[PDB]
Amino acid sequence: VETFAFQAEIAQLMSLIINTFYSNKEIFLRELISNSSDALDKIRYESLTDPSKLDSGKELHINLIPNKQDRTLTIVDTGIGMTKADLINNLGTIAKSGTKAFMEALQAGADISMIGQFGVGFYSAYLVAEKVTVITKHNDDEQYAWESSAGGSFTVRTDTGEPMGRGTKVILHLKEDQTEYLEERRIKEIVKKHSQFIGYPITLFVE
Ligand SMILES: Cc1nnc(Cl)c2ccccc12
Repeated sequence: VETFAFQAEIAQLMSLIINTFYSNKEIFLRELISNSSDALDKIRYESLTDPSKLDSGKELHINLIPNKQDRTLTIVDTGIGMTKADLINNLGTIAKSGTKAFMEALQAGADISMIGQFGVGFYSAYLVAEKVTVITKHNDDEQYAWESSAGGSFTVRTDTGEPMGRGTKVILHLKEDQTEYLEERRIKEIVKKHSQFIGYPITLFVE
């Protein structure tokens, strides 16, 4: 298990997300689904020139999995996945410019729901989750588990668990007062409202 520090701007963005009073928390789901959709667009496009890129899985879909016992809501996709370099450096590096712009916009009237317009919507997961675990597998790399309870640090380890073939699972360990996002009717309401026109089948699992 390796422990890394988030870059200062990213740590600041996560603190803001965690500390700002903002009741419209549901937007986190639209943001994660949109991220899944972009990851699925990526593998689908690369597979046009290299069909073997789908040898790790032909299905392209998004599954939403609530688990009341564990208090988690998991967003699963069979998209392109993330390499170790993406997890420890590249994604955070790219999010720096969007972070600065977003934070500037916030001081100038914008609100949290616009986070996705700045390409840093993944961090909105912290509106609802006290901890986020990400299991991911990219064709060119091993399966990894990234995890963070914010606080300026995250971990990365090679994952020994059930192999996923290819894709990403975002496991949201929900805050005590955010369990409504485990309810079937609440999830459906949010997906219908914000994610109506996504081009991959989204399956809402039940318990
Ligand atoms: C920026 C970003 N987007 N999506 C996912 Cl699943 C991430 C996981 C770890 C770190 C950054 C992420």
